[PDB]
Amino acid sequence: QLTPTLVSLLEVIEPEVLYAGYDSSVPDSTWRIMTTLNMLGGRQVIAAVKWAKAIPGFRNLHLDDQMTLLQYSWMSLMAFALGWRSYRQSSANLLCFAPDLIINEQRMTLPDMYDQCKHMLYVSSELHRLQVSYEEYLCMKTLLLLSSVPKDGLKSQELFDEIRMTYIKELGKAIVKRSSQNWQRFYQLTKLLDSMHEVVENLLNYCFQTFLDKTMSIEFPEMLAEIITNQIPKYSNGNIKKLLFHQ
Amino acid sequence: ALLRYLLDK
Ligand SMILES: C[C@@H]1C[C@H]2[C@@H]3CCC4=CC(=O)C=C[C@]4(C)[C@@]3(F)[C@@H](O)C[C@]2(C)[C@@]1(O)C(=O)CO
Repeated sequence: QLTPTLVSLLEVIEPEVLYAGYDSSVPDSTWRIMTTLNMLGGRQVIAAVKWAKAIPGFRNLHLDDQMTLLQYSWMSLMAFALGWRSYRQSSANLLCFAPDLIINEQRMTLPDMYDQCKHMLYVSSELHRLQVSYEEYLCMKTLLLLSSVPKDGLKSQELFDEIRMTYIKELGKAIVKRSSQNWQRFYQLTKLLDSMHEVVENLLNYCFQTFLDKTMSIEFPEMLAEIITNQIPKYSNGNIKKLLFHQ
Repeated sequence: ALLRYLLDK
């Protein structure tokens, strides 16, 4: 394949699912779960960073750049992967957060549960609608890391773009495998990385209240603290840029 | 913060 593929790469650099560490037995509790996802979130995040530095060209960007990129698209990446996991078999749409923390028919019936899962289901249901191959998923996964930037680019913009494209190219080769009007297939996928922007949005709107109100009783690991705290009134000043494909 | 130590460690 003209030696190691940048694709067959991310595939091995792709992280390994974590366990919620949920108790189950004690009847389910809405926040008992949410608060259980969050703890888990921070780990995936952390695991994501390691996954990022592990990408070609990433370590190369100016650190402050690398530092904000993740800062933005952590949500976006957290949700895209999960969609995959649910899509992986959960025909009942079941939200699969961990190999031990899945959200079934009736777990979904819980208080203000479906009220937010509906968004996450969007993905998997969408991914399932486009039968995305693990290859394409990997490549898009990476491209979501670049879904949004400042408003004034980065100390390594030139680089950043340089890289980005190469993946937009790696994704092409990805779609290729399996021809004809491949160009439409490309379109559909491409319009879904843009969809994520709204997705990643509603999630923040729900995540910030819950992160704020202690009349909720939900807890976040420190990881997401620095990360949330920061990004909050921050991006809420239109100081960021949600990168698109189609306007 | 730690995000940076993790990033640059
Ligand atoms: C819907 C929002 C957004 C949610 C996150 C969406 C992305 C994600 C994917 C996973 O594979 C594991 C955990 C996380 C990282 C998450 F699921 C939890 O942290 C809980 C969360 C903040 C949320 O439920 C809350 O508002 C909790 O209060």
